[PDB]
Amino acid sequence: AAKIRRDDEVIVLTGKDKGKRGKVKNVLSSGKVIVEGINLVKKHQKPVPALNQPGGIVEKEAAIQVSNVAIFNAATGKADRVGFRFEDGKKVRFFKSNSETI
Amino acid sequence: KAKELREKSVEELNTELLNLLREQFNLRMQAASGQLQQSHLLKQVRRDVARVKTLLNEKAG
Amino acid sequence: MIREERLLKVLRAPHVSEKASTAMEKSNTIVLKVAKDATKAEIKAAVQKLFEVEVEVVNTLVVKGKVKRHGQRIGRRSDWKKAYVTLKEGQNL
Amino acid sequence: SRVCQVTGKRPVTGNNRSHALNATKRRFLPNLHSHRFWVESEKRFVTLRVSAKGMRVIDKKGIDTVLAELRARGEKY
Amino acid sequence: MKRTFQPSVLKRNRSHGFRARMATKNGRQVLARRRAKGRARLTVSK
RNA sequence: UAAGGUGAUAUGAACCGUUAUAACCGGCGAUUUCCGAAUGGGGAAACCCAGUGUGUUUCGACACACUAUCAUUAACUGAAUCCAUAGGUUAAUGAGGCGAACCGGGGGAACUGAAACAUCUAAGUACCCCGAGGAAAAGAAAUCAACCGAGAUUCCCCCAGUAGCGGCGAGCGAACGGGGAGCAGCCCAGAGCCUGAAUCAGUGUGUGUGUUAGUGGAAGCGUCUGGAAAGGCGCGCGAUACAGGGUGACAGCCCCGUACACAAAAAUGCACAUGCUGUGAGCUCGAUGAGUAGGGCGGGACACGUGGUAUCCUGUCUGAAUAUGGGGGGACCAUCCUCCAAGGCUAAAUACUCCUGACUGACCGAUAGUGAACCAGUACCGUGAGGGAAAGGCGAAAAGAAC
RNA sequence: CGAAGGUGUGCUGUGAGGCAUGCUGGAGGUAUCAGAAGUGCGAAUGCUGACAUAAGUAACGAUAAAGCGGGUGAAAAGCCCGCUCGCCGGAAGACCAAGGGUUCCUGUCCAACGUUAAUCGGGGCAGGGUGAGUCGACCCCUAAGGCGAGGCCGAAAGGCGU
Ligand SMILES: [Mg+2]
Ligand SMILES: [Mg+2]
Ligand SMILES: [Mg+2]
Ligand SMILES: [Mg+2]
Ligand SMILES: [Mg+2]
Ligand SMILES: [Mg+2]
Ligand SMILES: [Mg+2]
Ligand SMILES: [Mg+2]
Ligand SMILES: [Mg+2]
Ligand SMILES: [Mg+2]
Ligand SMILES: [Mg+2]
Ligand SMILES: [Mg+2]
Ligand SMILES: [Mg+2]
Ligand SMILES: [Mg+2]
Ligand SMILES: [Mg+2]
Ligand SMILES: [Mg+2]
Ligand SMILES: [Mg+2]
Ligand SMILES: [Mg+2]
Ligand SMILES: [Mg+2]
Ligand SMILES: [Mg+2]
Ligand SMILES: [Mg+2]
Ligand SMILES: [Mg+2]
Ligand SMILES: [Mg+2]
Ligand SMILES: [Mg+2]
Ligand SMILES: [Mg+2]
Ligand SMILES: [Mg+2]
Ligand SMILES: [Mg+2]
Ligand SMILES: [Mg+2]
Ligand SMILES: [Mg+2]
Ligand SMILES: [Mg+2]
Ligand SMILES: [Mg+2]
Ligand SMILES: [Mg+2]
Ligand SMILES: [Mg+2]
Ligand SMILES: [Mg+2]
Ligand SMILES: [Mg+2]
Ligand SMILES: [Mg+2]
Ligand SMILES: [Mg+2]
Ligand SMILES: [Mg+2]
Ligand SMILES: [Mg+2]
Ligand SMILES: [Mg+2]
Ligand SMILES: [Mg+2]
Ligand SMILES: [Mg+2]
Ligand SMILES: [Mg+2]
Ligand SMILES: [Mg+2]
Ligand SMILES: [Mg+2]
Ligand SMILES: [Mg+2]
Ligand SMILES: [Mg+2]
Ligand SMILES: [Mg+2]
Ligand SMILES: [Mg+2]
Ligand SMILES: [Mg+2]
Ligand SMILES: [Mg+2]
Ligand SMILES: [Mg+2]
Ligand SMILES: [Mg+2]
Ligand SMILES: [Mg+2]
Ligand SMILES: [Mg+2]
Ligand SMILES: [Mg+2]
Ligand SMILES: [Mg+2]
Ligand SMILES: [Mg+2]
Ligand SMILES: [Mg+2]
Ligand SMILES: [Mg+2]
Ligand SMILES: [Mg+2]
Ligand SMILES: [Mg+2]
Repeated sequence: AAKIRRDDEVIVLTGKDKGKRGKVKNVLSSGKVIVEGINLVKKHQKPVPALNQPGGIVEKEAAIQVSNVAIFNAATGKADRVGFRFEDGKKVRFFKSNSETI
Repeated sequence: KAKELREKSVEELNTELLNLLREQFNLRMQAASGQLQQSHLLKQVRRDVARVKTLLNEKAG
Repeated sequence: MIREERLLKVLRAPHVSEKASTAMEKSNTIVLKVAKDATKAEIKAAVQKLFEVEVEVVNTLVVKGKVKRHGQRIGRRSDWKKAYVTLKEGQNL
Repeated sequence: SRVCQVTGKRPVTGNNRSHALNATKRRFLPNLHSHRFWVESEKRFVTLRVSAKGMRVIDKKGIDTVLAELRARGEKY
Repeated sequence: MKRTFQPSVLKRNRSHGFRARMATKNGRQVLARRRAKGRARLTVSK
């Protein structure tokens, strides 16, 4: 079971933008995550008529190590960790600092 | 869609096989003449023929 | 006679070309790309049926796959069979 | 292959020895002869390639005894 | 000047071909060695 | 088991899925072209050509099945030749081929050493050949010992480089006895008492106990330097978990794990319980392995090179006694002691690693370590057997440089 | 707040050596006292890789031979078109078997390959191209020779052969 999932809301632990928050956009098999407006890069982009018409520079999100983000509680307003238990037949996830299901 | 055809008669899906096969052919041609933008289709019929011929295979046996 | 399942396999595509175009609009011949093991008789049958035309004769030949490179790799395309299928008199398709 | 059908005696190996005791390899062959043996108790002759020693076995045991031993081992005659 | 290799496909096959090898206890040991080594092509037999 | 998926270089395109028929993991099934023992005949491997059925047809054709050889058994049939016999046909059953080492057997070198070389050595080694099993082989004394006794076979440590053998040279080299590992004994050569009674064995049954997917799995913050903190400084917490790995520099508490505790719809391993199916236990009296033991001649094996040479095997020619008997105790004789050959079977201690899992190293770190860290038995060389390389590192992230 | 490694400078011991520090490098290093070695290289006509020398030297593969005008092109002695000149003509022409296997045709490119340049190519890349009752194979039949059911023979493997 994966502790953090698509459409979770997380706080960055590590790197150029430590401390700031965002939504999970999609989750890579390398064990990385795209997080909306977090690990922004400036890709130089060549022109090509059929797909991505113009040249130009781009900002886009770069994958970030999933170990470097934490489910964000929004009750303490702080990072947290995730356990696993059964709420009546179905495995669920709970914060540990404040043992409520998510 | 295995259960949807597990029950139907030997002859019933013996006729199902042939019009699957016919569609496969028609796809093949339109694909070959750049008149198929839905590539995924011809993969699906292939897997349908597969699971017909299996169902034939258990009943007959 | 040939079972139809077989017939649905033996035709694989139409084959375009300068030569195929011309053959069509000169000696009323359609140029197909067919199953490697399909006899002339099976082709004639399969066309007559699956396109509802009438076939005078089919000719066949075997095309050899060209050898290629893909960056210091040696490759080889597959051999494939090419049918010239002359229809009867006045059909078109 | 030079094998006695009665006893089993086949060729064996060993050494020539000179006065100076030089040794060269050699074979000792059996004393085989093809021989028609009369079997009273089925009114015919049977031919076995057999060694002089195997003939002394046939004299003693009697051909009927010996051809039972041959059938056991499944060696044809 | 005439050289030592004068090719002939028929002779290549009757001599060094797959079935030639398979016809003798010694030839079968050649293919057994070549499989054991890992060779990609046992015999000459295109 | 799950919120993500459609194997890699390798994007992209079309789609599939998000509370369960998406993908993925394991159990049991299905499908499985052609060549290859190759097996219908042939053949220059991956191809050429058939015969017989049974079914189907649009009368052009079609689909499927079967058809090798040998061995054994059965039926049917059957020459010279009267009965027969050889032969012929059909069926059933089995075999064939491959594979790393270990094991038993059929053959069996030379270089070399002897400071030359022939006896001797190297060596019953290399190599070729046949057969086998998870191990094989060996095995319940015609064995030793010394007048006291021991008690099947196998393996280890000693005895001992001793006693001997030896162109007495070079070299070869025991045993008796002792200490251990492991331990087990039975059956036929035959008739009555007499049974489904010993328990080896086959097939179902439950129950345990493994195996093949899996589930849960503790506890950290601030602040300095820095591109980035896991590092420094400060103050806390977990520990049956500080094995290990990953994360933008070195993390018990970020992630994956680890200690520990849980799990199987289905298949299967081993052990008890066990019906049943073949199976024979016990007791009495008898019997007890002949071209064999021994011998002559030629060789071989014994540590033992024919020697004063016992013992073993036999190519060749011979040939007993048979329990009032026979073999051995290292020429041979006598006395004494010990055993019972010429019929079988037997577990454990012992040998090995093609392969599967786990874990380990005062082993290597790209001229090293496998020939091969990389699409390597490849490229290349050779008619062929066969020979046989070179070649690892952008960055934390492609942000791989728009204009 | 900069490890190993590289490259300088300074100091220091009788020697193999040691210590300090600038620059480069960007994550490892190991006091002391013990322990173990794949423990020290200039030579082996040593082994592998790299780079010199001769030297911008020999040579550019038949002494059948070229000259000019136009074209295209960044560039033309060599490519395309034209005119002339030359050479082979029982071949230096044409068609085949064997052997090779896409070298064939069109488009496109000039890095490497072509003993020079190259717009050209048997070179790179992509696309096209091989149509049979009568031609050949396959097929029927045999030669030398090969395999060979039973068979005969041989320690095994095998050898002969109906
Ligand atoms: Mg025609
Ligand atoms: Mg043709
Ligand atoms: Mg000798
Ligand atoms: Mg399911
Ligand atoms: Mg066949
Ligand atoms: Mg065959
Ligand atoms: Mg034939
Ligand atoms: Mg018979
Ligand atoms: Mg076998
Ligand atoms: Mg052996
Ligand atoms: Mg010698
Ligand atoms: Mg010598
Ligand atoms: Mg010497
Ligand atoms: Mg041996
Ligand atoms: Mg055993
Ligand atoms: Mg035994
Ligand atoms: Mg006593
Ligand atoms: Mg878990
Ligand atoms: Mg945990
Ligand atoms: Mg800072
Ligand atoms: Mg810190
Ligand atoms: Mg770093
Ligand atoms: Mg006895
Ligand atoms: Mg004797
Ligand atoms: Mg004697
Ligand atoms: Mg003797
Ligand atoms: Mg002596
Ligand atoms: Mg004696
Ligand atoms: Mg004796
Ligand atoms: Mg004595
Ligand atoms: Mg004996
Ligand atoms: Mg083991
Ligand atoms: Mg292993
Ligand atoms: Mg290196
Ligand atoms: Mg290497
Ligand atoms: Mg070659
Ligand atoms: Mg620096
Ligand atoms: Mg170091
Ligand atoms: Mg140290
Ligand atoms: Mg030291
Ligand atoms: Mg050294
Ligand atoms: Mg050096
Ligand atoms: Mg020196
Ligand atoms: Mg020199
Ligand atoms: Mg000069
Ligand atoms: Mg000069
Ligand atoms: Mg010159
Ligand atoms: Mg010149
Ligand atoms: Mg020239
Ligand atoms: Mg010009
Ligand atoms: Mg010129
Ligand atoms: Mg050709
Ligand atoms: Mg090419
Ligand atoms: Mg050309
Ligand atoms: Mg071109
Ligand atoms: Mg240029
Ligand atoms: Mg050039
Ligand atoms: Mg070309
Ligand atoms: Mg002949
Ligand atoms: Mg034979
Ligand atoms: Mg012979
Ligand atoms: Mg023959």
